[PDB]
Amino acid sequence: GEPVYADAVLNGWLTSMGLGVEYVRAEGNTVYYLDDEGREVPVLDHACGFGSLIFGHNHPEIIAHAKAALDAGTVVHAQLSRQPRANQISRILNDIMRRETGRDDRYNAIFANSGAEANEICMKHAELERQERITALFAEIDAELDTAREALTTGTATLDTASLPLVGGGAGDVDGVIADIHRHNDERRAERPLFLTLDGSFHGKLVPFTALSSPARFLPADEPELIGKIVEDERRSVLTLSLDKDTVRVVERDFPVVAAIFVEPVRGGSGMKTVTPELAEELHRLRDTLGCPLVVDEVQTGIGRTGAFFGSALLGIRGDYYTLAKAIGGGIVKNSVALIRQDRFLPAMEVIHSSTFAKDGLSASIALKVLEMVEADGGRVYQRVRERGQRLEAMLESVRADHSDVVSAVWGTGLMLALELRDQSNATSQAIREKAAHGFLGYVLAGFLLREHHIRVLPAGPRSGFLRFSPSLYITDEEIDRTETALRSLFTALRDQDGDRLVLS
Amino acid sequence: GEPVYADAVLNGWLTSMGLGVEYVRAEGNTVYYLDDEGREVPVLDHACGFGSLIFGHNHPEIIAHAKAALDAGTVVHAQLSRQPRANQISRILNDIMRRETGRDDRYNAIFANSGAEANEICMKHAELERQERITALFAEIDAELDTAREALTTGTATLDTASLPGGAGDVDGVIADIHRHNDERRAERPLFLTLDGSFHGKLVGSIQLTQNEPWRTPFTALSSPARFLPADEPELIGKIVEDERRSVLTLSLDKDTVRVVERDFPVVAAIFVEPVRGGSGMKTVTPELAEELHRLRDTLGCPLVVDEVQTGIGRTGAFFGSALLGIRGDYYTLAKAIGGGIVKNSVALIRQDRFLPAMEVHSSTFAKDGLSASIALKVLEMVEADGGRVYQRVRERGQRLEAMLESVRADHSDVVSAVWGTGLMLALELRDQSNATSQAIREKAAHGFLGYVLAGFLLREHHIRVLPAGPRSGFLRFSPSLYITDEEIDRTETALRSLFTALRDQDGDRLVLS
Ligand SMILES: [Cl-]
Ligand SMILES: [Cl-]
Ligand SMILES: [Cl-]
Ligand SMILES: [Cl-]
Repeated sequence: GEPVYADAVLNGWLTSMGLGVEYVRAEGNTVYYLDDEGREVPVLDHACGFGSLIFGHNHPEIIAHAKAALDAGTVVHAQLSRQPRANQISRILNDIMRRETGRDDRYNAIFANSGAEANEICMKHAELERQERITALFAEIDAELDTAREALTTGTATLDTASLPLVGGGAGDVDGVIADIHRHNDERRAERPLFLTLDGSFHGKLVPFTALSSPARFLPADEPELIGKIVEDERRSVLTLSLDKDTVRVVERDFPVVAAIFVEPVRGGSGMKTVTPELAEELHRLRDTLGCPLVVDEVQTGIGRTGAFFGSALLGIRGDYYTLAKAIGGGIVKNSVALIRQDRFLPAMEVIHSSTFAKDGLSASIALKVLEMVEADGGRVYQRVRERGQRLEAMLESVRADHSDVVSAVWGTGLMLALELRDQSNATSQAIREKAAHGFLGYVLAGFLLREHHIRVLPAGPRSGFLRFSPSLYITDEEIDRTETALRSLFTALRDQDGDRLVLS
Repeated sequence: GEPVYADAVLNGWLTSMGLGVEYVRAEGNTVYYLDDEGREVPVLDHACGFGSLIFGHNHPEIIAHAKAALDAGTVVHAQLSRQPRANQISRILNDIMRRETGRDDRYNAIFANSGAEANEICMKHAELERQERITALFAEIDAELDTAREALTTGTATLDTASLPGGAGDVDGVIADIHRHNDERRAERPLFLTLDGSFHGKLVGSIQLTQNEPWRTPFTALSSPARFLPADEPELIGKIVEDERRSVLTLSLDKDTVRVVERDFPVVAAIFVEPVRGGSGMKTVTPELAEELHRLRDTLGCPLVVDEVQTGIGRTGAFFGSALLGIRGDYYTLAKAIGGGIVKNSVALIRQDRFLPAMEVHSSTFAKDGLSASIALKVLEMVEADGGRVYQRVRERGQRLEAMLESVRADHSDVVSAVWGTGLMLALELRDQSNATSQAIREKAAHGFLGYVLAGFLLREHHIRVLPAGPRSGFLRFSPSLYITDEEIDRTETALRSLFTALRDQDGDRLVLS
């Protein structure tokens, strides 16, 4: 019971999973810990900052660039001055998306410190768009009411009394029905925006903390045919008086309820599942139907990792807004960006977002270096990601084939891959069964891989039911062979229900 | 109409304010831009990343440490492994607060990437505490309902007060109505109280990059409800909070009578206070306000969250502004200066006897990174060196800067209303210029841009970088490094006397670019 100042519960839980190690150095695909003699033990890193390290730990070019930037006296803090590097970064991202989608679309960039903050920038801009739509709708309703009033206070038109139940609340005189319409409409306008998201994703603030964020409706990614009815149930109306020749009727007008649709091209939280063509088509339909933006959240993938810069370009997701974070800090610094199609972009938004660290000089310099590296030699790097990915996936598919009793599937694309583990909650071995019941099986399997094979793997998905494989593009054939050996060993032990060997006492 | 990919509105606005410059290099208190010949023009920086650069731009010790850390192959990304530097950083902050407050209290640390994210961690942990309180209250109401039912199906009568839910008066029906009334209260979102806080100011959209409009709250529907308490009028705060009281219902058994009665519900998740309010022009918490917040915290049972992310460690003349001003918080947030002016790091400190350990086990890939952790340990070594000499330096430099600003205020009280702040976190309040005789000045004041126009004059004419704060850019900030020289403070004095003479003379031609 000695004083602790951080991580006592984290460190105790890591120790029980077999993941209580301290890494003291890292280079490429290798992290090192110290044995009891204090020698560096190399460990192969398949987590790689959850796919941030597409160039690996501490890439010599990124390290040399960061030191050159510091040696130049780069202005890190230049808030409310001209920083041309923001526009240079955005120009490159615009050119890359134009090439990958074949669409001549232009995007404004707003920079931030984390994936969640870039996603939050999109929630704010989306809510300013919804408010512009509400303003336009309410101006039109105001004009419709004044035309209807001027006709009902002269010869011009009948107020059709059969229309009055749509307001419901006494009044039968003109000024009274209109007062009740204003009140009904003011209530709808007071309601919080709705965000549409997919089961297995979170987007910054969007998901015991429901009460901290805007309402979200979670849609089933696996059943795009169910999505239509779910969203149809969120329809709401405001009221107006419509003059049709000689007749005023009270009518329903659709209200902008939904501020935005969020989608990740690859859902880490679903075990590295990619958006299907069917789902992409349903989100396109939703976006076209609601008039809200489709926000494509790529902050959790890592630029280039799917085999294209934009996973969305690869999967044909036609977004209005895009977010990036992972890999743009070169595995040393923190940067994120919201890209908002210029024909939707509200100029006000450029001077709304206020963050001290955002758009800093150091991470801007590092981002321009990363974009040079990822674009070098006519896009060879994307070719390498695709070739390394095919090799890694073939190995995982080969392990799945011989171990289908405990591995259900291979998921993902490029160098963003996972194995799905079959449920072990009915396991023979008490120690395995108990860990599976608490949702920790993936963590204990990862512990085995560390202690017996010196391989760093971390789980993904609900109840640690998947193993992530997201190494750098420098992963060697030999490193993939050692991983295969480690997984055959792991899945044999799990097949044989060896709880003594897999779960630490 | 050439294609532009970022900053077209920002850059156009900066140009019109006289602030359209690109700084290409920085060291200490100096940023450099290029003249038309491409030679470096030195500019004195009183903004210093809004007070982040307590050690100035690119401090040689911090730069040398950061390069050594990169050369050593520091593990930046080690998520779900042992990272003892987090515990080492927390231990130092714990020891510093112990020394500055004299209280032997312990705090758990949770790291994030920005001041806003450290503040958000406090909102989350506060809301877990409120839910524990709700659980305990509802357990007690459950037992009170079971006692009341068992007595009303034996020997006791219910009194009239069915009003508070008031139909049939039968046992199962009154209880059903109580469950329903209580389920509604329990569904309500938490309320946050803030003392004109910059955190909730930014969250609701009142505080923006280039303006502060308390009347403009476009994003309230994206966040938990916030009630803004008037920091200037602590005597009004009690009644405002009294009006936020809400009740759940229970059955109270007294001898042979069961009555429906109201019990207090935990409405408020947390109280947020900044020791120095940047957004209100560097105003410090008064003893009277501190006492009112202590009372509120003790009365509500919610944490007092002390947000120091916008101050900068050491800048008030103590490490913790809260220690200096006697604010006894439950949670504390830091960000500015802990990244050494080169990287991004923030920390939430939560009193260990309130701390819910769930809170520390994934929020953010970048959080608790190895590089910013190494740099934070270097900054803490630097700020603590030589028996706290650096806090002594901040206090001495601050006193010199404040005396200069007070002497400018004295001779220019027609256009400068006050000096605010403490240590090297200072501001001048400008009087409103909405009635200015100069049309060019009056128009800029009507758009809330007076402070930015004045800052443009200081850049153009005196090569001094100042940035305004507060509603209608009505304050000028002074937050340089502790290395600011006597001659740099003299040049600033000269620049301000020149500026306020031109404003006195309503010289719109000189102050506002055509
Ligand atoms: Cl280390
Ligand atoms: Cl990165
Ligand atoms: Cl470059
Ligand atoms: Cl900093």
